[PDB]
Amino acid sequence: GVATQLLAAYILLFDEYNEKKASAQKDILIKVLDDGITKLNEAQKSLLVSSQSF
Amino acid sequence: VIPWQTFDETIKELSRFKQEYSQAASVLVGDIKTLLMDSQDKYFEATQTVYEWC
Repeated sequence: GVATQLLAAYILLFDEYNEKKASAQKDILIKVLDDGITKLNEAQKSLLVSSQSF
Repeated sequence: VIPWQTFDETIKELSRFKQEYSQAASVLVGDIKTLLMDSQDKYFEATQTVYEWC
């Protein structure tokens, strides 16, 4: 839910090249992707342990 | 003239054979089924991880 709105904001605000919010945008993208990948990997491993439990 | 005691004791030993062997067998069969499902899960995880990298 957060990811899809952040990326839409990226497409909308950077249709063109604004140089001012260029540097902040890379930080935002790095932060959200480094969060989400960790989230997904932990969820998959938890689901695997839950599957093995039976 | 009807050795019914000996008859019954024979039946006891005969049944006791099959009791012991069913007892010994089904546990190990269940162990096999467990290992089969575990190897399946490991396989699924490994293949999934490879595919997601590729």
